[PDB]
Amino acid sequence: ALWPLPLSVKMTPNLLHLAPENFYISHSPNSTAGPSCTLLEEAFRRYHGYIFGTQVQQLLVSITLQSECDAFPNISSDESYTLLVKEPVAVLKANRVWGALRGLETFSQLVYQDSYGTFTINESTIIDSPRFSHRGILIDTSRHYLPVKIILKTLDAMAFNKFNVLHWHIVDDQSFPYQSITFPELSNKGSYSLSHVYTPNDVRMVIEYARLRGIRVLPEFDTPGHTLSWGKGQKDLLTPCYSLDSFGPINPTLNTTYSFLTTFFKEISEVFPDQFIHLGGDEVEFKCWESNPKIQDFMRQKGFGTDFKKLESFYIQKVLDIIATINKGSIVWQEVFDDKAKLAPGTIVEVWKDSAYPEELSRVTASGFPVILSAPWYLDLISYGQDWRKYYKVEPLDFGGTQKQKQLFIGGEACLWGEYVDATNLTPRLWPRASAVGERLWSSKDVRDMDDAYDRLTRHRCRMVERGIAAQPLYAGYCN
Amino acid sequence: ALWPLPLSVKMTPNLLHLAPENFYISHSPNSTAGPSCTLLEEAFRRYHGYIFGTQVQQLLVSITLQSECDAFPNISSDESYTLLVKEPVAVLKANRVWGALRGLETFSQLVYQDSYGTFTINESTIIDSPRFSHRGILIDTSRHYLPVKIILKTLDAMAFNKFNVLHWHIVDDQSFPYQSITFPELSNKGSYSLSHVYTPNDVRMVIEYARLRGIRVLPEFDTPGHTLSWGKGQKDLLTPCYSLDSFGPINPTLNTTYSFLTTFFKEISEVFPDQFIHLGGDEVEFKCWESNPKIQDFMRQKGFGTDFKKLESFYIQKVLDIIATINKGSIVWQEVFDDKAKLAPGTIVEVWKDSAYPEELSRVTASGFPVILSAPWYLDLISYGQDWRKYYKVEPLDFGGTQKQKQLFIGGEACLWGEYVDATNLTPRLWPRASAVGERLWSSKDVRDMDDAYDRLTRHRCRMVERGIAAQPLYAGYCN
Ligand SMILES: *[C@@H]1O[C@H](CO)[C@@H](O[C@@H]2O[C@H](CO)[C@@H](O)[C@H](O)[C@H]2NC(C)=O)[C@H](O)[C@H]1NC(C)=O
Ligand SMILES: *[C@@H]1O[C@H](CO)[C@@H](O[C@@H]2O[C@H](CO)[C@@H](O)[C@H](O)[C@H]2NC(C)=O)[C@H](O)[C@H]1NC(C)=O
Repeated sequence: ALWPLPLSVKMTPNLLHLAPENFYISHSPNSTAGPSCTLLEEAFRRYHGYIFGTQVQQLLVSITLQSECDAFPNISSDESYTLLVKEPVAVLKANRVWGALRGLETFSQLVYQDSYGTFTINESTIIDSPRFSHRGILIDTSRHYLPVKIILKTLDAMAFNKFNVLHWHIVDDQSFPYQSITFPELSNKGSYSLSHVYTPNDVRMVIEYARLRGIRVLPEFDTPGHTLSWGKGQKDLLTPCYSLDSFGPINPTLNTTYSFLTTFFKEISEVFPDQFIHLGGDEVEFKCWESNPKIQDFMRQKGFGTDFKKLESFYIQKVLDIIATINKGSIVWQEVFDDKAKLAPGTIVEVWKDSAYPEELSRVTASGFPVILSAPWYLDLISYGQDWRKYYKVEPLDFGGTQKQKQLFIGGEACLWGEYVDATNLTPRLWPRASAVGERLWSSKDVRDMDDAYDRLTRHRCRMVERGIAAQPLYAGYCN
Repeated sequence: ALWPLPLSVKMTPNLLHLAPENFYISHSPNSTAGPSCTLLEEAFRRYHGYIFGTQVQQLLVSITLQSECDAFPNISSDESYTLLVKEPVAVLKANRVWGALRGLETFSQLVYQDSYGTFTINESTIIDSPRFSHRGILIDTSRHYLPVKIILKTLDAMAFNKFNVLHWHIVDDQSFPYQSITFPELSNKGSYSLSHVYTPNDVRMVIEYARLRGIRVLPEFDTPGHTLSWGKGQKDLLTPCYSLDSFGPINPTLNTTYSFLTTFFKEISEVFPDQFIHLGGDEVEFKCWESNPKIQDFMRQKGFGTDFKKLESFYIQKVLDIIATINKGSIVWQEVFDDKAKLAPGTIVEVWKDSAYPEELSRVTASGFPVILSAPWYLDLISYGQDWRKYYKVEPLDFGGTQKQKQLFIGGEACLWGEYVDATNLTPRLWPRASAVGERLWSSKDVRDMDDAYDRLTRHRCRMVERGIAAQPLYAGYCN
């Protein structure tokens, strides 16, 4: 009942038993980590509870290289590990902390109770490492505010599924819950109310909680579209519409815009330790820009004609430059690439449009850019039945391209947009549907037996329920 | 923020205030009900909590006719009431208890807190009575066992939406959680486990809890199909398949079948006080019957040829006769009617097939039978977006027929089949999507303004959340 299925699993018929008040998880004497390592100490204690909640007396954990205990995970973090389950001492070995965390999760999935309640595990050897290194979940806290607690629960569920990126789509048109220190009015005027805000301390908590599970927090502050809530607190930022709404996208012709974005993104570069900031750039509407006289003036000032993609490109290029100047990487939705903006090498493009997405993957990778797939994994788009199967069956590298292009595919994200989701329904909708995406991104390409996937996923789902994650059923049945 | 919208609402701009520890709900001195009426006393206390959780000091409740306090509700129960909100004493008047319960719900939807927290209500007069008298929710506890607590919560939510029938699809192929006293082996061998069973006392609790909210409990013990779990404990009941599964539908050629069903339904007639028992009769597969030699013998014994609809009809007619002999009414899925079984007058046909359902309504009503619609309200069939709108827009009497035929349309049910539903996801999936069906069945035919429906339903949904029902959002937004 392993989920995701490890790279290599070799088991024996030899059963070993565990005694809850006589079973410890500890540092091997040769490890680079010790009691000082908060990350490993907290993991040891919480996995003790998950496991229990002929005798293997100890699970020794050996970190081989500089542990990276006090650091934040990044895209190249080594998550590989081996697990040797034997008597009297099992051994978890990993290059870094990140692999040990993954291995602790797998160890807990190997321990089970027999018919008489006896804690049991098979003698075994597991070798494991992920297929892709970007394995994300997108949450949307603008369409509905999500309390900190449900973000923490999602992070727990992500750890159980070996996801490593929380893509936090923190703000959007409807509300601005991010409390900015340098610009207090963004949240004061843009949030749904004062109890629908994320304080600097709420943000630190999510980041720390994520780090302890080897999860990166990738902030998205989408512009120039999806910014209506930004205009409540930052005057003169948004374009006024001469007529179909009242305000449109960010005004890209004003110097106050870029001065605001410089100061703002500098704050973001300090608050969020991850190397990458998602700049968005999706679904920019041009009707407002088209109907605005000052923008029309600006359009002819540098020969953009009637092609508003060039104005969008001009805006996005200035924002990409601001991110580069503060020494961070940028991630962008495909539109930015499709509308012919000039991107610096290293800029990650996220492919989300469901029409001809394999051909989009080819174009992006052929142009040299690293790529992330979300298109077929829009979990907000619910449907009747076992839709986990369609997410599972996706083979992400079935697009046209050389091996060099396929090496630019770094991973994917399962997206849960928030128009119809809040705390009342987020968890059942997210899990175990995202578990299908988690295996596809962790496990080998050839792991696709549907009967076996169903067998392991129902049991994994029951395990998520036992641990406090209200994951919905796959089909008729029961747990325990 | 009324939901469902009452028949007639007339309000004044005059505001009156309420004092929580100086506001009582009591029996008018001329009422037929008094302190002895448990049903009204418990409602008074729980609505006090819902309301609060120039001065109107009292809400007096007057029952005009024999109250029916100690009785179970039935199809012809009078749920009409008037509500006069004035100072110092408001008055709720109803023919029976059933109308007073509806009126208490409406009264609580009229009380609100202003910006400074002051409990306020407008002076007003409301006259109300339902458009249809059968207003049901179908729950399925076979595909997944639902704990008693979530059935009780659903009943609370139903009361808030003025639904009056719990259609309890208690058993099916996958499990038999109904503990039968006369046949203990049905649950002992057919349930998912011994903790996935409904004891006689669990059943009484649900019935009583329902009664206190004016809700009828309609049991469904579906036969001859949907009976695989029945065969674990009752040997020789199901037809053995000569080959695609192992067992098929109930064997209709054996006398032990009918002797079993007589004893069984007699137990059901005593356990469930409602006048009606749903016999099911949907999706009977003939391949097993066709492949069975003894059934082939039986088929020629009374000239049924190769038409297995006649054997199904023969079976169903014997079951309808058993129900008639114990003095109960029968409800049946449309297939029983479509396959030309002879139904006694009064037999209710439930139309569930989504293809040409208006024409099905015509055929059933033209033949003289009372009809219930579920076809367009299959809430298990989820989809992206505001699907509450499609359920709301259904106008049930848009079928071909005379006024006499339209008088045979007694109501409808919103169905939540259980293949993909259990305690982790039932509530968010059910509410407020079923609220759309509740208004369509309670309110006037001409109540269909979508903007107004959206305005009242978001607020109603926030009210359900405040009262402990985790109803999912309609669209982006927030509560409070
Ligand atoms: C883990 O060990 C158990 C116990 O030996 C294995 O289970 C049995 O396998 C043996 C030999 O294949 C069979 O004779 C038994 O019928 C199996 N069950 C029982 C009750 O002992 C199990 O296969 C092992 N796990 C793996 C994948 O190797
Ligand atoms: C309930 O009473 C309130 C208060 O009088 C009504 O609200 C106001 O209506 C008056 C006159 O139409 C307006 O001058 C106010 O602007 C309204 N609000 C306030 C703050 O007083 C409300 O309309 C009444 N409800 C109904 C449907 O009759």
